[PDB]
Amino acid sequence: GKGKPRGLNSARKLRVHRRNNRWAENNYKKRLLGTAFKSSPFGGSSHAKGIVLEKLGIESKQPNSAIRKCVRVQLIKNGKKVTAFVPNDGCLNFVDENDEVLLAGFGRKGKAKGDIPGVRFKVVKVSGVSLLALWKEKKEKPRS
Amino acid sequence: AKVHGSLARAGKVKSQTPKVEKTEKPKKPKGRAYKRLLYTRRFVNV
Amino acid sequence: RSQGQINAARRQGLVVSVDKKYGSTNTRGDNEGQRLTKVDRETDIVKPKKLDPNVGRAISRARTDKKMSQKDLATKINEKPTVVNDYEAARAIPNQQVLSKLERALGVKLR
Amino acid sequence: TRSSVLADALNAINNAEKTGKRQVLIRPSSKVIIKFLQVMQKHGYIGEFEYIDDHRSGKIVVQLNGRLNKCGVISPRFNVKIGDIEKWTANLLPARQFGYVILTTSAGIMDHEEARRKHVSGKILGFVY
RNA sequence: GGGGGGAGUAUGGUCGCAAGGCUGAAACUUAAAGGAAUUGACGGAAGGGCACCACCAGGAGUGGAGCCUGCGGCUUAAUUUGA
RNA sequence: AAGGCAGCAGGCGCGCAAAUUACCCAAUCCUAAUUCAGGGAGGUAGUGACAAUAAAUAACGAUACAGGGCCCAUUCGGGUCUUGUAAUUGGAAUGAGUACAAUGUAAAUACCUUAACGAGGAACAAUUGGAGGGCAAGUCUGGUGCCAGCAGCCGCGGUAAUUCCAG
RNA sequence: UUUUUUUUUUUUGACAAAUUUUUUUUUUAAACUGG
Repeated sequence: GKGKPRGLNSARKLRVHRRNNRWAENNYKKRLLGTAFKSSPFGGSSHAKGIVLEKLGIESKQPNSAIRKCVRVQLIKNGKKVTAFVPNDGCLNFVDENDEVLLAGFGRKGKAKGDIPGVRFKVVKVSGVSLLALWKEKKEKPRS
Repeated sequence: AKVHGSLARAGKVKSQTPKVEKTEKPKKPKGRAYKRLLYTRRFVNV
Repeated sequence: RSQGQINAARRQGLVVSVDKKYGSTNTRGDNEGQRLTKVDRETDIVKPKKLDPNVGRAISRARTDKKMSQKDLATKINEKPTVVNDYEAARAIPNQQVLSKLERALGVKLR
Repeated sequence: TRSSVLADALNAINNAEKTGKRQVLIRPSSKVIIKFLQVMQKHGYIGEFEYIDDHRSGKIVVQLNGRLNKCGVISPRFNVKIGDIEKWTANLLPARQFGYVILTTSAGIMDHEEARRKHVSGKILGFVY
């Protein structure tokens, strides 16, 4: 019974059958296809630096009705263009075009977060200092 | 519309908050002495 | 109560009164928690700490006519500006925590 | 087809303890079933059993006395080193202080307890409690 | 077989003057999609009753006319306003 | 004509991403014709919140109001039982540091010792995230009004926001 | 003498977005002499 072989000389069948059914797993495939290297915008890295191209306003999806104040960024090491959310209020004033921001993942390991559609990234540092410091008036943005 | 978002009013609430300064208070004890304050203040029933 | 005996009575015994308090930790004190049972079991009407006869009239002027407004005064004691309004002349049931913050924020020593 | 006659015999016994019967009839019978029933008998898990002699393979009628919760077979007959026996008794016995795992050593078919004091090991057949 | 999509799509192979089968991804996107049952509500579903705020058989009409009386609209310094 | 730092130190570049162009053969050992010379092997120090261990930021005291329940009660009182708020004071102890010395060491630095200074809220002042649920902790106040924003997830915000910005 | 036995159907399209949320309180009836 039970649909799998059980004989003592049948380890090859069980081992090859486990191998074939491992591919249905989401993260086993990405570990063995190298999807992080080839397909992901960051090259399988926690962080990446970029260059700001434009300020964006993205409508929040239902049932929220705000404007999310994100930016469009082009990375240095890849040249790819990603959209990154700019956190709590006034920070879009602290970011401008061509500030060489630093980016991180947005929490959900390659997925969008909250009511923002199609943004997988956030800004951490702008002009090389912080956003927490600039928001809390602990540091000052360099004159550029 | 469905093309742009109005980026004009970023920071419109933090700018207009009627700010008030943190009042100076006596400092609280630190380290093992803070667990004294904590774990008597939660058990004052004599 | 407060360090008068709770260290002196702890001479190598370490357990007398180590039970847990009521357990709110931000909801206000139980200064009337005893009176709440008495008004519950007594099957008639009882008068709830009737009025503020002169602590209303005299202390409204000493607090507020000095510099301040009730909209300002209720903001530093963290109550709604109608709470101080009914502490002005009459029409309140005075509780201890509100009347204590009323005293320590503006100094006048009438309880 | 029939792959192991020991599994059929222990299924037959286990089904009749559940229903409330006091006897089974198993068919066919082998030396392995005879020895497995003899180990069950000496620990008091079953009563008397009689072997009917066909000329084919024989049948057994086994008298049941309650007090049996499960008799099961382990297929395949895994090889068990002498240090792996407490990994099996922990797995498929209800407590550490009754129940037996029947093995097949070169010293013969025997339960795990007196395989230990004989200091032998081998393949696993099953369990009773 | 291993959440729902993207998608039985793309690419390569194969079966090939055909439709098309077989094998078969990924990027990206998404907080549910789904199964079984419960209580309501609903049906241009059924069965059993009931009502002149339903009909049938009729009566008196109202809608047509003049007026006076509320409402809308328009006007107005305001034509106070609710429904 | 000359070259090969994936030796040591350093520079440029690359990047999310990584230290001083320092001192010495005194230890560990290696080589040589060799006890002696040599060794960026190696050791010492600098940078270093990669990780790991131990554990300062205070300890004893003295001093008071405001209630509430119940009891006895004249009504003026106690006489318990508990609730909160501090607020003014005193002598004691110590190292974080500044350092004679000695110790440490190839020579130093530092540690371990130790003369002399070194605590009263103004400092010798602990932060980082949170307070709807998961998940411990406010239905307190001011501002905003589906805006700003929060929110890993469910959700919050359209004029009484326990969820944003503040105290 | 199983014996009873209502035959039917023209047309009826649509209705924007968000929402309505409930927790288990008594820790309080605890006071007595030794002469």
